[PDB]
Amino acid sequence: EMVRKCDPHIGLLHRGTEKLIEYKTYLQALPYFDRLDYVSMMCNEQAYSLAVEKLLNIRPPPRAQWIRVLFGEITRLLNHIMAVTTHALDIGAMTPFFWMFEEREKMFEFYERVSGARMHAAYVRPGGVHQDLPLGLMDDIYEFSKNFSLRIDELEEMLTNNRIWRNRTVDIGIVTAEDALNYGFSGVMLRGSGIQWDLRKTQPYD
Amino acid sequence: ASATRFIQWLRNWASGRDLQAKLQLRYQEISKRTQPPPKLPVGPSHKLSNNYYCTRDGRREAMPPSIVMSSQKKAVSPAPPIKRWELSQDEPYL
Amino acid sequence: MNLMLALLTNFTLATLLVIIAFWLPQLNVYSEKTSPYECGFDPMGSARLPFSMKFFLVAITFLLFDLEIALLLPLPWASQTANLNTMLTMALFLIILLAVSLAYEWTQKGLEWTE
Amino acid sequence: TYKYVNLREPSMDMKSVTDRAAQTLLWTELIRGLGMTLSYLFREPATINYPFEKGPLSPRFRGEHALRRYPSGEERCIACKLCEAVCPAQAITIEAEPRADGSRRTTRYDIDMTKCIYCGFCQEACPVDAIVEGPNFEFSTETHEELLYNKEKLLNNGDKWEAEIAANIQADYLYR
Amino acid sequence: MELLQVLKRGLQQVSGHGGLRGYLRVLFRANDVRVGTLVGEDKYGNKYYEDNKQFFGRHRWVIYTTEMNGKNTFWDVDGSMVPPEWHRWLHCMTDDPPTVKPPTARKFIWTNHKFNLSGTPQQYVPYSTTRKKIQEWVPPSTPYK
Amino acid sequence: RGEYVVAKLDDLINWARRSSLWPMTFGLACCAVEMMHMAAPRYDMDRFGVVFRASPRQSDVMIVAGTLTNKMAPALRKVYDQMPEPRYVVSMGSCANGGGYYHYSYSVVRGCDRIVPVDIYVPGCPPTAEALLYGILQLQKKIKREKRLRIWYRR
Amino acid sequence: MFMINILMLIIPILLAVAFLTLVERKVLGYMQLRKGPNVVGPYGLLQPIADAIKLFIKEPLRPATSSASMFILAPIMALGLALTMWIPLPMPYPLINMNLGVLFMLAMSSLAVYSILWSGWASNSKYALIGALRAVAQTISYEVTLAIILLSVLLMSGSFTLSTLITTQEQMWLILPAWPLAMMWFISTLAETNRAPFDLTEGESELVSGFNVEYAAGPFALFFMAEYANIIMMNIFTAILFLGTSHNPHMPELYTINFTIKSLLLTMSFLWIRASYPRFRYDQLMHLLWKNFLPLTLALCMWHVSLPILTSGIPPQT
Amino acid sequence: MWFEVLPGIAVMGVCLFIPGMATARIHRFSNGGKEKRVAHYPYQWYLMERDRRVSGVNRSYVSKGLENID
Ligand SMILES: CCCCCCCCCCCCCCCCCC(=O)OC[C@H](COP(=O)([O-])OCC[N+](C)(C)C)OC(=O)CCCCCCCCCCCCCCCCC
Ligand SMILES: CCCCCCCCCCCCCCCCCC(=O)OC[C@H](COP(=O)(O)OCCN)OC(=O)CCCCCCCCCCCCCCCCC
Ligand SMILES: CCCCCCCCCCCCO[C@@H]1O[C@H](CO)[C@@H](O[C@H]2O[C@H](CO)[C@@H](O)[C@H](O)[C@H]2O)[C@H](O)[C@H]1O
Ligand SMILES: CCCCCCCCCCCCO[C@@H]1O[C@H](CO)[C@@H](O[C@H]2O[C@H](CO)[C@@H](O)[C@H](O)[C@H]2O)[C@H](O)[C@H]1O
Ligand code: SF4
Ligand code: SF4
Ligand code: SF4
Repeated sequence: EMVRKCDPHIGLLHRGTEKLIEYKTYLQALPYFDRLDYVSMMCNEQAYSLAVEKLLNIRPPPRAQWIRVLFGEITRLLNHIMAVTTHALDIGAMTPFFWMFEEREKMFEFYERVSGARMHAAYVRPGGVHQDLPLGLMDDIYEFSKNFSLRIDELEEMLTNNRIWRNRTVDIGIVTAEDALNYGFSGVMLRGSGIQWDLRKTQPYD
Repeated sequence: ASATRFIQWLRNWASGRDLQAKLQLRYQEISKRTQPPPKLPVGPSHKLSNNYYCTRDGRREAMPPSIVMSSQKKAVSPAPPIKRWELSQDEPYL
Repeated sequence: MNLMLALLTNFTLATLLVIIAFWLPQLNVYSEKTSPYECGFDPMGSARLPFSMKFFLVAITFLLFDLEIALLLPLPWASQTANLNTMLTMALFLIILLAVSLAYEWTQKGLEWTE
Repeated sequence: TYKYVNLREPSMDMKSVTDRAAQTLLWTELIRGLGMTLSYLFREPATINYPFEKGPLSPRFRGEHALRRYPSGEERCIACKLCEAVCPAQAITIEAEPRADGSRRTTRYDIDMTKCIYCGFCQEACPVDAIVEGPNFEFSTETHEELLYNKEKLLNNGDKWEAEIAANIQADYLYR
Repeated sequence: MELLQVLKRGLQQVSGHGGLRGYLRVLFRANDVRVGTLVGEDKYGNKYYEDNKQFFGRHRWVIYTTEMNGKNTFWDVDGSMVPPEWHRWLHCMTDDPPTVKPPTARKFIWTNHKFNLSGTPQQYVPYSTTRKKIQEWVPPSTPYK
Repeated sequence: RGEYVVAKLDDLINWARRSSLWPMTFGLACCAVEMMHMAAPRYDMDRFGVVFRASPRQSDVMIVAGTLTNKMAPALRKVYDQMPEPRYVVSMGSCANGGGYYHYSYSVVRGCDRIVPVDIYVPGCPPTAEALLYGILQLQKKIKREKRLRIWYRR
Repeated sequence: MFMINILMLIIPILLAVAFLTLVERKVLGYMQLRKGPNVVGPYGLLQPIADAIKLFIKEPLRPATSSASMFILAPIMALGLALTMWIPLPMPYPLINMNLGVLFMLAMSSLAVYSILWSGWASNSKYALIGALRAVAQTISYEVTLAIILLSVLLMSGSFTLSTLITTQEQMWLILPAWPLAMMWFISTLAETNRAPFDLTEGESELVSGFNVEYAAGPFALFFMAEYANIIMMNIFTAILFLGTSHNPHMPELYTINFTIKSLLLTMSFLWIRASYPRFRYDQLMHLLWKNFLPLTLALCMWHVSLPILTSGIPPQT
Repeated sequence: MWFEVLPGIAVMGVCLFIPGMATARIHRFSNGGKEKRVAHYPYQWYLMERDRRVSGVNRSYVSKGLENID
């Protein structure tokens, strides 16, 4: 069971998204970005929107910029719940997935209430957002956010100091700060190795 | 919300938390599903005068790239070196 | 008799369940259905190729340790002896030598798998 | 600002060392984890009783398509083809001609529901609120051909769902 | 004692459904024996209930009629049997049931709701809605050549 | 009466098969995320008797949850062939239904029904978790209608 | 009248196994903030019946590359040996009263491993082979420690007879004077039953289905019935060993009720543990037993030889 | 609610209670109302075999008391 070589064969989900975009207007191409990292839908929309707004030389209004950050961080919660719980599910710990996907389901409601879609909102667009927040939505996001840290605590009670969890993750897949940079890593894959880098801090947007 | 007192005590004790203050099931603190109509504001370009489009046209201010060198003194870096980050005063160590 | 009857009944019950399982359902056999499974793509090489054992030394040590318990399992009976001074000394002696052999294999890195 | 997630030094006083020995031998932190799942056993489950209960939705929900009418019963669609032009999936196919009374109306209006990405661009583009995505999401079919909607199907959807669709548009049209 | 009060509520559910026969019918039809306030009934016999002490998502529900549009739905129920007027309320798109806020009437709106007809003789079959585009020359019916 | 007996035996096997549907742990793209939300507590597909199992040998249903590309097509057909019968295919989402947003791509199969037979087509991009559950309950009612023994009796 | 007694043992075993599958799915479900089976029969009570009928009318497959005879033999061995484990169990009277009942159970547990090894090998597929060789490692990990843990306990009982353990524990549960061994015994039974966090020979998230990946329909069901029967049987064994129920010869059914409650709760603990922890790595399981339990088990074995002799409390041979 | 898991536990409990109750009652039925004689050692088997001869009906569990000594 020693791994002597990993040879990842990909393209089993290659759908020529980049060639297809050449046949779309800039609006028509926006929904293709929901379906890239299809766990971080609105973050992908934002990256594409900022690129088009830059070539257009226009600026989105301040309220749209605040909505984009608000839903970017809600999306980051969506992604990290999927990242952590499915990671734990693969390692054998199946129960955090269920507790936390109920939270994910409540955040899908926020997506659906601003856009009409639980996942592929197509909500963030070059110029701002498609529609304004429906009345009463910020109250409900506050109720969700009020209780969420306790949910993270339960997740940490299950994993963080669990010796079985630590045996499966401690000193596993060590990557050095130098290799991570040269291999093109980013995000947590850099910061886990001590590199102090975050585009929200160093190259902020919105 | 409908748990008996002893059951609330049992699960409070087992988890080490007061679970009744932050239930994960939503009850009546959520917004009503019917709301009054909105009246949304307009943008800065909603004016009847002093509003010529040619003075607020971002696309027509975009310019072709400046050619710095083409094939037709102190050293510099692309920008100043990045300032070192400071430790959090909220909670420096987890 | 009771014992042989009990074993025969259990293994006959299991056999009947297999007979029903094979003869009751409707079958449709073709080549692709019965091909070996490997997550959708055909296997590369036979499953009969050698499979390296990285815990081979622990496996041999298991044989020696598994015979020690044959020597120890009589201890409840040996404790009924009148000569308890000898019996207690030899019982402790045997277990200590088992512990010494374990400590030797541990300190010599015999319990680490080959990488 | 940054913080360290895992850069702490355990203390070496005899009490702390024994506290850790008891943790290692008595499995105290594993027992603690059992407590959490026990607390969940006695929590009410989050499951709803589908199909007798339904997950909550909002007026903006994008579901099955429908072609709408004016109060008189005339079709709203005047074959402008804006929905067809904007459709990211090229799911819409339209033909049109002067109607027998001269009206500008479609003779073909198809939506390939297996091409459609349920994005709602068509209803944003429509200048007369003719094509909408209604609130229905329970219309799975046994055959592929049943999902190739033509104008008759889409008009029947509008007549079937207009009571809900009109109320949903009433709730949200001031955000549009 | 609370454990006694719990048992009292469980027995109130048998009477709240009109007895053991009514209690068993709902247990085997809907796998739920809760008792709610009857919000209303629609022309097909579906009954709509609410209990605002239940958590969001379980505070509204329908007990489907046993017969709709000539079909026996005692055991076969599906979400497509809810008509549009109650569909909005059941899915919490609105707070008002059609009893209180009835939908705007139109002469072209279906008077009779229909559920999912896939798999049946009433299923939709696609076809081209346009007339033939090229007209072919028809030869004469007389001999002359 | 023979007819009465085979009619009741059809009900038993039909009931057993629809009450115990085990989908293969098989997901392809975004639609698999909504499939994950059907297993999550709000819908709890397990409560209908619907349990994921990794091995095709122990699966009754293939939920094609996402785009099928040309490179993936032979693998999907392989694991379908390796399911013992009776077996069912649920096509989930526009991509699986007919290509969807990628219908015109050089690398995408325009509908998984070019590769495998499909029992139920769940529309959407993605279908909500509830819409997929409606599709599974629709599959159950299809299985309930099966008349294998009744037809065998009249052969 | 003995044949009737045999049937009144194995028919209930299989029924209890079927409804343990329902109980596990409900217990896991509620621990996971959901319900689990509650549609097929009231409170899901017909769900095990549906699954059983489903599997036995499903098409069974013989893989093209498999060794036919061994492929069939292994599931038959699995269930046959699983039922054989129950015959010496005193509840309170064994079906078969054996002088060396404990040794019989050890031997039959070792033989049941070969139903994993041969099924995996006979499948002639890579995931099946990997699963089977994980069973070799698992057996090497726990077997030596498991036998010596029993020996230390039996030095207080005085015999290898299962019914003597009832007599031994008439005043007090053996869990008191031997809770360190109970701790290590309980973990060893999880490894012995291939149960989480030691569910390695199947290891779904790693090996798809491991040793039984090529098995379908009724042959697969035999493996499922075997494992779940062993889970119940090993917790009955744990109850007899450490939580001895008092036996009144004139009211033998009071013993059965008390003993059945204890065995159920111990079985519920297995499900609870499955809901709580991640999976071990199978080399980390081997290091757990050899580097932690075995040094402690050897030391405690020395202690439990000496303690009766030094306290003048050696048990009777008979 | 969690108490809806109880019905399946009770069914499991009743099934697991049956083998113990059945074995105990079949032993009494087959041994003249008493516990089945346990013979772990040759002496116990010897006495049981002697009881078979003494019974006069070839059953080791048919007891003979003072009424059999004149
Ligand atoms: C713990 C153990 C649990 C065991 C559970 C046991 C299941 C209990 C429920 C049994 C229901 C009755 C069986 C019906 C299922 C048959 C599978 C099927 O769907 O076939 C469809 C087939 C359909 O065949 P067909 O002719 O319509 O078409 C198939 C052919 N092509 C592909 C061309 C179309 O039905 C049959 O062929 C025969 C049906 C007969 C039903 C009576 C079964 C008699 C059983 C004797 C079988 C002989 C072998 C002996 C087995 C042991 C006997 C018990
Ligand atoms: C008068 C003189 C008396 C002399 C005698 C005195 C003897 C008593 C004092 C001795 C110490 C008593 C405790 C001994 C119990 C065994 C302890 C043990 O083995 O734990 C260590 C083991 C390894 O832990 P780890 O941190 O990974 O590694 C250590 C560093 N190498 O840790 C583990 O085992 C981890 C196990 C992981 C799997 C756990 C899954 C289940 C957990 C919940 C079980 C709860 C226990 C319930 C027991 C029920 C009993 C019926
Ligand atoms: C690697 C090699 C390791 C070898 C380790 C050998 C360790 C042996 C330690 C000594 C074990 C026996 O220790 C010895 O036991 C006997 C009886 O059991 C005790 O003897 C005591 O009880 C016996 C009867 O039970 C009496 O006859 C005797 O009068 C009394 O003193 C001794 O007082 C004690 O010293
Ligand atoms: C009488 C029976 C009871 C007495 C105990 C008998 C068993 C004794 C076991 C071996 C004791 C000494 O031998 C052993 O040497 C190795 C050195 O590689 C040490 O092992 C070292 O590396 C291994 C693997 O990382 C770990 O156990 C540990 O992190 C470290 O100590 C052990 O800590 C030490 O225990
Ligand atoms: S919802 Fe989007 S993809 Fe579907 S028809 Fe309308 S514009 Fe086209
Ligand atoms: S945009 Fe509206 S009016 Fe124009 S063709 Fe489409 S449906 Fe008709
Ligand atoms: S149908 Fe839509 S949601 Fe599903 S995989 Fe395709 S693009 Fe993603």
